[PDB]
Amino acid sequence: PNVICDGCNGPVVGTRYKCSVCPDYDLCSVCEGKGLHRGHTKLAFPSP
Amino acid sequence: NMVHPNVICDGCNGPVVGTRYKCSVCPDYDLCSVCEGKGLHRGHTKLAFPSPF
Amino acid sequence: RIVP
Ligand SMILES: [Zn+2]
Ligand SMILES: [Zn+2]
Ligand SMILES: [Zn+2]
Ligand SMILES: [Zn+2]
Repeated sequence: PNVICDGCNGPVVGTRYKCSVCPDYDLCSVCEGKGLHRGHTKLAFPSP
Repeated sequence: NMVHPNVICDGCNGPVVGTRYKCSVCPDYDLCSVCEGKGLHRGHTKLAFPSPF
Repeated sequence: RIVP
């Protein structure tokens, strides 16, 4: 289901980091590691 | 990066400095960003809190 | 965990 990282525009595999504030915003684990969008609390969701 | 007070990491037993990865499912389980980055506890949804306040 |  078409989830693309809003940090680097790459794929979101393993943990998805969904912003809790900004409507349709997600990060890969790398962009989360790197500290992009670090102002907002995120929900971490396991990938299938 | 700030220290999340009275929070210890359940991956490495260190402090939680910067983003706190608090499990939503378990009552009392937390990862520092290094233990989160290593893929510990990936079966449960978490809240990622960039700072204590 | 919390160490209160
Ligand atoms: Zn946001
Ligand atoms: Zn990314
Ligand atoms: Zn740790
Ligand atoms: Zn848990």
